[PDB]
Amino acid sequence: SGFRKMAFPSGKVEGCMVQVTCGTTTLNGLWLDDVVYCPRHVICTSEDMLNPNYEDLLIRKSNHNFLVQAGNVQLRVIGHSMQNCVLKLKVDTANPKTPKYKFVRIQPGQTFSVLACYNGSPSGVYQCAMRPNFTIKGSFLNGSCGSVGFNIDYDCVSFCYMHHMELPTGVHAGTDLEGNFYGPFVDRQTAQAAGTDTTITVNVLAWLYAAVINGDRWFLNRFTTTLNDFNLVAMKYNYEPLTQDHVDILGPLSAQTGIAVLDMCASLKELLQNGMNGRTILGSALLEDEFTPFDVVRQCSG
Amino acid sequence: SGFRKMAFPSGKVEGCMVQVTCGTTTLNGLWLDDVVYCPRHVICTSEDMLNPNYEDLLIRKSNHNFLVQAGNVQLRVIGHSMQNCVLKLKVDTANPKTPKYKFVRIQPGQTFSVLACYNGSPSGVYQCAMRPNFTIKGSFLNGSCGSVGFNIDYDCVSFCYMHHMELPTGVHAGTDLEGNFYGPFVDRQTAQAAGTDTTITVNVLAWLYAAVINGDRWFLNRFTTTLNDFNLVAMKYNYEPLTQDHVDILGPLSAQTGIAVLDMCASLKELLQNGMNGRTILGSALLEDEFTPFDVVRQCSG
Ligand SMILES: *[C@@H](O)c1csc(N(C)c2ccccc2)n1
Ligand SMILES: *[C@@H](O)c1csc(N(C)c2ccccc2)n1
Repeated sequence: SGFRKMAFPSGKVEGCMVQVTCGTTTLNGLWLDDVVYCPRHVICTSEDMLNPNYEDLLIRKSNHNFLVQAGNVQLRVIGHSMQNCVLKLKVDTANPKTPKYKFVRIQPGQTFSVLACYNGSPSGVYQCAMRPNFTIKGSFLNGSCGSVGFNIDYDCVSFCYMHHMELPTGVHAGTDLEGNFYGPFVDRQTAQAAGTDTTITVNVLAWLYAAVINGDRWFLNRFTTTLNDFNLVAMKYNYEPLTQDHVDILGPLSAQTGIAVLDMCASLKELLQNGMNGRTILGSALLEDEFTPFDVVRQCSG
Repeated sequence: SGFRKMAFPSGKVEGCMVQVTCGTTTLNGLWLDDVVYCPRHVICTSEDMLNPNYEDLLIRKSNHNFLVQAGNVQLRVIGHSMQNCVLKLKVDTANPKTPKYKFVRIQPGQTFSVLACYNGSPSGVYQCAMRPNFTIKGSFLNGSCGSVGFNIDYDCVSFCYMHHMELPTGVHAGTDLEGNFYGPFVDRQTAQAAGTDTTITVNVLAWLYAAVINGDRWFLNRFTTTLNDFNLVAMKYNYEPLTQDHVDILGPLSAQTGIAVLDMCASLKELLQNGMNGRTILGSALLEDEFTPFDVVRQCSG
């Protein structure tokens, strides 16, 4: 029992992290087979950011402009190319610690672990979610560019996020590993800001199911509701619509607790209308939406 | 910017985890140099737990009673001994992945990362604190016995916790790596229960400082207070006393934000008297006490 913001073990990823320097810019890269992947921002200066032409900035560079450091060992760059917002630096050595891996793109509402890194050295590991507005609420300082997000299934690392920047509200934006931003954000200097955000309803439901599995039940009730009447109330509280698919995905949790999905919705509605009246759920005084149904099963079941 | 429950990267620890079987009991062990460390509970059955004599149970065992599995490779046990509540199984092979390490014992109020493990395979990594009542609020299922807690400084793993069991309230109890329980808990079947718990005041203060560093400031006020008048109120709210030492340890955070420690106490007092009035601090509606002053500096400063 117990319910924590639990990341994947980070080892397979730590063995791929490297330091990439170009000019006076240092940041992190990801070293898989004989390629290192990193934000293209590495070829810019401060004054370049106001409107860079990256195709331009790159053609004026050479392999020798890029220093790659893996631990101590210098890696020799033998090729460079841009892929959307990432660079790919071909190097003369394949990473011996390359795991089985895939580059996936996730959806808003899905979670992943982040290995924050500085100068090629991993500093910490946490879990977060892609928000509906394609930001994440990360924890990142200067130098963290190129830190990666991931999920692990069996021995296979699904890399899903590369870190690029912090927006004015203090939230974070980045790309998939093919260099395509999550959300309408650009790697240039702009008044760009996170769009309006919502609560991930299906996740809140999944977390209510975690809480019941962990013996908190005070918020349960004998009421039920229609999907439609539920969504009427969720809309009112800036919660995302719940769909039949989400109802179906909650099925195993509903069967394991014998609470019907729509009964759990009835509970949520009342929590939205009445608040908590000073109690908590899994150590929280707020409704938590950063755990997927998969997260709950994996942690409350194995 | 951003503020997360951030664990240490778990890699150095994942390379030490192994599976230990004796009889029909399987659990985890920690493989450092040519020793594997594991809970002594591994030599018991269900019916042994009612009052085991472990000195007895152990003398009736042999090296061949203990199967150690590291990944695939079988490890050969060439020696066994008990040390308080842990066993030490000498094996014929030193772990090539042994990091620099130390066995430390922590205090109530200090944090550490946990690598939950099942059958020798790491499943996830999270951060928690030793509570004032020497429990932790972990997230552990059947099979998790022997999972370890740790802190990492430079390349040196300070192992501080080995997991042994879950108490009736759903919280967790275990030992240091020399086999000495944290708190008044025993590895036998007893009506044993967590004692009364308190809030770690110094940590709450440290987290208020994190929040200011991250631009939440609504809870600040122009008041101050005495240490004595503060502790009068903290006592009333089941918060631990704050000491001069804690005031001194908060000094760098106070200097970095220019809020005096005692001014921050004045803020906390008002939050304890008035509640939050529906706002939040670093995404929380509660006062959070699982980050030390060290945690905040390391994460808001590097
Ligand atoms: C590190 O990968 C990276 C890419 S974009 C960026 N910064 C600091 C930036 C500069 C100016 C405007 C937006 C973003 N960091
Ligand atoms: C796994 O290390 C371990 C040691 S104590 C324990 N259990 C399940 C237990 C059984 C009976 C009374 C208290 C604790 N697990």
